[PDB]
Amino acid sequence: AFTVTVPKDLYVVEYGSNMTIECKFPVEKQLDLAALIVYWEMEDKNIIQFVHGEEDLKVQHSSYRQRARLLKDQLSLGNAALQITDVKLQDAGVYRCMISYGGADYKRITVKVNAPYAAALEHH
Amino acid sequence: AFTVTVPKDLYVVEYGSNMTIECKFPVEKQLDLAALIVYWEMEDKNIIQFVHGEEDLKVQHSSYRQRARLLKDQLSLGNAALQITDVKLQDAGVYRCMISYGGADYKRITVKVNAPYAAALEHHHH
Ligand SMILES: Cc1c(COc2cc(F)c(CNCC(=O)CC(=O)O)cc2F)cccc1-c1ccc2c(c1)OCCO2
Repeated sequence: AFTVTVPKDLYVVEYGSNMTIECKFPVEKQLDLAALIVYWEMEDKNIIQFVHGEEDLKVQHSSYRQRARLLKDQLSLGNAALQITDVKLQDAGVYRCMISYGGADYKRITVKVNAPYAAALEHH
Repeated sequence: AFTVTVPKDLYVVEYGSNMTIECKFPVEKQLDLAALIVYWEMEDKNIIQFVHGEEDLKVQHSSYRQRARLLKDQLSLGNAALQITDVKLQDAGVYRCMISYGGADYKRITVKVNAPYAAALEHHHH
């Protein structure tokens, strides 16, 4: 039974830091990239994807442009980690790691962002 | 490119009625049942999980037990139709239809429930 697992379902990160949220899927024999789909979203915003071939930036939500990447060569180890650079207050929320590979599953991850007064005030 | 489509992304239904909400996906003449996964959820509650040509409980959420079914006769037309019988106020919200069939895609559908005072009052107090 194909299952996606997340080692942590809660991250608490500092405004302005970099964040890597881990997401794991089973890979027994050699990874068959042509059969794999990885999709990340947060509250219906397309963050990143890898669809058999590769990544399609055309559908990426503007709030994640040039800040989000998938570590591509960790996919052969069953690792679908999302890296977000320069965390913003709008990055707080519930993320979903959706994977298709000889089955389909997803997991949720909650992200909390701590931020100083100056940053919070501008977002106010 | 594999695409799921919703003819309607908004349903307005009466409390106590039956509702069928639909996602369409492309089927080229013949459905390969072994390849298809259909998953319906509302607010992280599992409603339907169709895998290997059969519906799969007991991952189904208790709120939807015996009230939710996938109309399997529609699948060969590429229609993933969720029927919910005896609609309740707690059925209002955002539904998602997640489909793997070669490719994978998902769509959202918003459901609003109208209800008379007596039904809302019970929902209000519990
Ligand atoms: C729904 C799903 C995805 C969705 O992947 C994507 C979702 C997107 F919106 C997009 C972006 N829009 C699609 C696109 O670029 C062109 C187009 O319009 O077709 C890309 C995805 F890969 C990727 C991987 C697995 C599953 C999935 C499918 C069925 C499931 C399930 C997960 O888990 C629970 C069981 O059922």
